[PDB]
Amino acid sequence: TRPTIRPRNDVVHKQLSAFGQYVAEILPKYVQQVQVSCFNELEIFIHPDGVIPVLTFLRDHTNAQFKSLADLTAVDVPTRQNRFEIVYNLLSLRFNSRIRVKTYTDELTPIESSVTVYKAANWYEREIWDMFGVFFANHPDLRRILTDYGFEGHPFRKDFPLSGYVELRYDDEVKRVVAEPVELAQEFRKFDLNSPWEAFPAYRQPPE
Amino acid sequence: GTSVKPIFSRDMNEAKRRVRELYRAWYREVPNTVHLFQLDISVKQGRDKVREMFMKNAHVTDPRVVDLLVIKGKMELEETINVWKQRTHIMRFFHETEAPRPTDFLSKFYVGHDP
Amino acid sequence: TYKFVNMREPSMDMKSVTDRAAQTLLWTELVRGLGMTLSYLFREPATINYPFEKGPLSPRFRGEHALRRYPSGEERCIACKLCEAVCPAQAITIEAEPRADGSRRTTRYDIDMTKCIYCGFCQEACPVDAIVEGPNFEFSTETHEELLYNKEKLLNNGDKWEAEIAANIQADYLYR
Amino acid sequence: LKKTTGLVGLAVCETPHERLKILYTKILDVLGQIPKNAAYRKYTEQITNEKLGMVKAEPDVKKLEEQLQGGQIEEVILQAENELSLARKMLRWKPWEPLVEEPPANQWKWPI
Amino acid sequence: NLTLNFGPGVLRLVMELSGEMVRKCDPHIGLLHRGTEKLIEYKTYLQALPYFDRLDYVSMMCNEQAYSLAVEKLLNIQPPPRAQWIRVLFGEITRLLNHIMAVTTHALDIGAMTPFFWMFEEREKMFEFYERVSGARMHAAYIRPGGVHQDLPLGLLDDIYEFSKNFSFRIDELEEMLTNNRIWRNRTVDIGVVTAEDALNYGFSGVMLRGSGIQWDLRKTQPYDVYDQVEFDVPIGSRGDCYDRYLCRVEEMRQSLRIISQCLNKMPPGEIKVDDAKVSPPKRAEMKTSMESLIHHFKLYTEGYQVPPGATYTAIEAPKGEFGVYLVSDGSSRPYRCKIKAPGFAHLAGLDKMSKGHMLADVVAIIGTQDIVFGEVDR
Amino acid sequence: SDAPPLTLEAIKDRVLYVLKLYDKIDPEKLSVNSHFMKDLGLDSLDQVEIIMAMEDEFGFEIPDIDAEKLMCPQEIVDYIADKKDVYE
Ligand SMILES: CCCCCCCCCCCC(=O)SCCNC(=O)CCNC(=O)[C@H](O)C(C)(C)COP(=O)(O)O
Ligand code: SF4
Ligand code: SF4
Repeated sequence: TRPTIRPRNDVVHKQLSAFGQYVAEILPKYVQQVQVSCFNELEIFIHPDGVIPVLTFLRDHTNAQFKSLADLTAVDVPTRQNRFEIVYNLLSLRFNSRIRVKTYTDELTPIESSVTVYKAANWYEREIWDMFGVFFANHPDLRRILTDYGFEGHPFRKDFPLSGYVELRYDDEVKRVVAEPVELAQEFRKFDLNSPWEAFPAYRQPPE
Repeated sequence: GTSVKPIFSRDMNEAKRRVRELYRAWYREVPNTVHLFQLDISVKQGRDKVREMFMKNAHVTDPRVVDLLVIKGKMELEETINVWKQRTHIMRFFHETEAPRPTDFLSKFYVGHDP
Repeated sequence: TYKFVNMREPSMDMKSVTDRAAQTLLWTELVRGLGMTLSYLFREPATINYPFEKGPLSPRFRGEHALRRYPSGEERCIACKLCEAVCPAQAITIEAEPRADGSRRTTRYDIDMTKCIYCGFCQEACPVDAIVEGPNFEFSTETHEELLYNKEKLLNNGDKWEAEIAANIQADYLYR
Repeated sequence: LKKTTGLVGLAVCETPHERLKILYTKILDVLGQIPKNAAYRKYTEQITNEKLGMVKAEPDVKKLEEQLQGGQIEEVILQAENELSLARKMLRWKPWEPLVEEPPANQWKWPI
Repeated sequence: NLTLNFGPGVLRLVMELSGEMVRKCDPHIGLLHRGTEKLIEYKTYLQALPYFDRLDYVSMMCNEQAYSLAVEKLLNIQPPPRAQWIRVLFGEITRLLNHIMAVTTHALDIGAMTPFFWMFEEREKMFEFYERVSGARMHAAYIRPGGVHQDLPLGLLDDIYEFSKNFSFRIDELEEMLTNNRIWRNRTVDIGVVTAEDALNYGFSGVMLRGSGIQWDLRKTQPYDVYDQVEFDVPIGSRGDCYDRYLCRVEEMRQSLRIISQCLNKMPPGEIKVDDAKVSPPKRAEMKTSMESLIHHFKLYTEGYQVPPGATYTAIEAPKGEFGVYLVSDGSSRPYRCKIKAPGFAHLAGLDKMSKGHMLADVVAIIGTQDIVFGEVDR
Repeated sequence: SDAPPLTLEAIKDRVLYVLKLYDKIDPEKLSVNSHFMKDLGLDSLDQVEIIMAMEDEFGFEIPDIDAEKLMCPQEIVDYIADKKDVYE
C-alpha cells in the first residue's frame, strides 16, 4: 500500500479480538456479538438487560477497568423493530484502550439508567430522552435539557421534520412571543445526490 | 404472547390511578400558576384547558403509552411550578394569535387546496 | 514526560519566614504588579486610526460576493449550478434558460447574504471563476431586504470591484 | 515513607502488603462461591493468584510497584477493592448463565 | 434557604443557597442549541465541515482536525506529511488562542481586566495568521478530510517565527499580573477541588483531569498526525483546584510555543492534500485541462465522495479537553449520524458537585476554570 | 365556642351545598342517594374534582384509593363521619 492509503495495525487488531473473546466468555448471559473494525475499534453488542452488569464489569474488572465514559448517545433506525440503538464509548487509561458497547430499545421499552456506574451518564441520558424519547428507568431527574420548554416531539428522530412544526415571533397585540405553524419564505431544497453504480463491492448485500 | 416489559403500571387500573394523581396535581396548581405568571385568563378557563389537554389523550388503551404520557405531564407540571417556563410558554396552550381554521367543506374549498 | 506546576515546598528557616512576613506586611508583589501596569502605561498603544487606517488583509480574504465577466464584457457564469449545489447554507438560488443567441446563461442568480456563511466554497467550486468573494467587507445595511442580492446587484459588484478582484486572483491563483 | 501519592483524594497507604494480602484473600473467598466452570471465576482467580504471589515474594515497595505493572501501590489497593465489589455483584448477577434471548432477525445489520 | 434564578457566554443558573453557602447549583442549557447534529444529516461531508468551526468557536482549527481525522479513518486514507505538520502547527496556535481566551476571561470575571487587552493583541496577530492562510479570521474551514485546502503563502513561516519568539514575554507579563498576586490566589486556591476518582467517574478530560494529578494527555497516549514526532512536557497539578488548573494552562501555552518552534523547524516539502482525486479535489489548472480532473471536480462538488459504511469514535486532545466525534456512515456521500462529544458538557454537568459548600462568587471562578464555551455544549 | 359540634345533619348540609356549587350538576336533579356516574352523568375526572372540593371544604386529605370508591353523597358522608367519628 502506497502513501495515500491508511496503514494497518495487526497487533492492535489481534489484541482487541482477544479481549473481545475474553469479555464474551466472561459474560455469555448478555453478550450477543463481538466485532472489531478494520481500523481497530472493538464493539460489543449486548442484550438490554445487561447494561448495568456489563458496564460495571468493564469499569471494575482488574483486566478491563474502563474507568472513563467518553460518550453516550443513540441512533435512530426506523426500519428496525427496535428503533433505537444505545451506544456507550468507554476509555481505559490503565490499558490505554477504548471500547464500544451497543444495545437496543424501542419507543416504549425503558432502559436501565447507568448513573450508578458512571456519573457522567446523568446528562447524556437526559439528552437522549430529549432527542429520541428513550426513557431511562431510575434516573435521578429525567427532563429535557436541550429543547425549549414545552417543546413537543423529539427532533433527532428520523421522521421529525428538519424545520419542525412551530416557529416563534413577537406579537404586539398580545405583547409577547408567540408560536405559530412553520411557514418558510423559501422551502429547503431537497437534493437527490445518491448515484447509481454502487461504490463499494465489499459491502454488497445478497439480492434475496 | 405479546409480552412486553412494563414502565410503571402492570394494567390499565394502575395507569388510571396515576392519571388521576397527575390530574389532581394540575388542578391544585392552576390558581397559583394564574396568580404567579400574572395571566389574564381565569382559573376556570385554565382548568378547562387542563381538562381539554387530558381529554385529548382519552382514546389510549395501552398502559405503557398512558404512563409515558403521565411522565411527560409530570415533567410539564415540574416546569410550570418551578417557574422555568415564562408567560409565553404557559399562554402557548391557548393559541390566541392564530386565526381560526374553519372545518366545513365549503370554507376549505374556498381558501385553498388543503383538506 | 510531565511537569509539576505546584510541587514546591517553602523553606522554614528564619530568613525565609521573615521574607514572607515582609511580603505579607509591606505588600511587595502588589507593588510589582503596579510596576508592571506603570510600565505598560508608558509604551506606545497598539490602536490604529480607523477609518483612516485599516487592518491588514490577504489576497485570500473573502468579502462581499461578485459576478465577474470576460475581458470582452460577456459574463463568465454559464449556469452549471455547482456553486448552488455545494453551498452549505443553501444561500444560492439559480434559474437558467438559453439566451436569445443560444448561450447558456442564468436568468436568476440570487444570494441570500443573511444565510451565507462566507465559507468561499462557491468560488472554489466554480469551474470558470464566475462567482468570487471580493475584498469588500464594509457593506452594512439599514434593512434586511437590501441584503438579498439578485443578479443585477452581483454584476454591479463585479463591475465595481473587478480591478482589485483580478489583482487578488493574480496574486493567489498559483496556490489553487 | 513517601508522601502525596500525587492523585487528589488518594491517601498514602502505610503498610500496604498486609492490606493487599487481606484484599486478595477476601477476593479468593468470594470467588470460591462462584461455580467452578464459570469463566469469570477462573480468570479472576488466575489474576488474583499471580498478584498475591508477586506481593508475597517482594518486600520492597518500589520493586513491587514495578512488578505489579499498576504503579502507585495505593491505586493497586483501590483496584483490588473494586475487584472485590465487582466479584460480589457478579455472584449476585450470575452472568455465566446462557444468553437471555437473541436479538430480532436484523437488529444489528448495517447498512440499513 | 433562598432560590435565585440567574438568567441571561449565555447561561441560566438556578441556585438554592443557605445563607452565603451554595447548597444546590442547577445549570439550564439549550439557549444555544441549534440542532447541528440533525442539520449535518442533510449535508455532504465537505458541506458538514464548517459546522465544526462553530461548535467550539474559541478554537476552530482543532474541531476541523477532529472531524477530518474521523472522516479519514472512515475513508481508509491518510493525509500527506506536510498537511499533517501544518495541522499540528495550527492546532498549537489554536491552543494558544483558546488558552489566552480562557485565562483572560477567567481573570476578567475575577475582576482583573488588564491582561485581557494585553493578550487580545496577540490574539489579533494569530487571527491575522488564520486569515492569511485561509481568508477568514476565525471561521476558517481550512483543515479538510483530505489534508488542508491550500498551501501556506510564501512568507507565513517567517512571520509566525517572528510572532512566536516574543510571546514568552507576554506570558511572563501575564504571570507577573496573576500567579503570585495574593488576591488572585485567595480567589483561586482551594476552590473547586475535585478528586482523581471523581474526575474520572464524572467524565472530565484535559486539564480538568491533569489538575488532580492524573497523568493523561491524548497527544502522548494516543497520538494523531505527527504528535509523536514532537517533544514537550505535560503539566500536572497537585491539589485539583482552580489555581493548579490556571498554572497548568499557563504552562501548556509555553509548551505549545515549544511545539510550534519544532513544527517551524521541521516543516517538510510536498503536497498538501492526498493525491487521490476521488477524495480531494484536483488543482484548478488540472480541472481546466484534463477530462478526468474536470469530472472528479464536478462530482466532488455536487455529490461528494462516498464514505464506506461503518461507525467510528475519533477523539483528539483539544484545548478544552477530549473532543470527539461518533460518525456513522451508511455508504453514501452524506453521514447517517454525527454525534459530537464536547468536554464542556461533562464539565458543566460536574459543576453542581464542584461548587458544593462554596460562596456565590466562587461559582464564577469554577465556571471560569471549567473552560465552558456554550456552542459546543448545546450544539 | 371555638368549634361547633358536628352532626350528620351538618355534614350532609355542607356536602350537598358544595355539590350545589358544582356547576355541572343542577340543584333540582341531585339527591343524597344519587349516583355520580349515572343519575347525574359524570366521568371520573368530575368525581376527582368533587373529591378535591370535599377536601378543601372539610379541611383534610382523602387518599386516592378510598376517594375513588365514594360514588354518592351518602357514602361521602359516611366516609367523612368514619374519618371524624361523629355521634349523630
Ligand atoms: C394552564 C393550563 C396548562 C395545560 C395543562 C397541562 C396538560 C397535561 C396533560 C397530560 C395528560 C396525561 O398525562 S394522562 C392521559 C390520559 N389517559 C388515558 O386517556 C387512558 C385511558 N382513558 C381514561 O382513563 C379516560 O379517558 C379518562 C377521561 C382519562 C378518565 O376516565 P374515568 O373518570 O372514567 O376513569
Ligand atoms: S460563501 Fe459559502 S455559504 Fe456563502 S454563498 Fe458561497 S458557498 Fe454559499
Ligand atoms: S457562478 Fe460558477 S459555479 Fe455558479 S452556476 Fe455560474 S459558472 Fe456554475
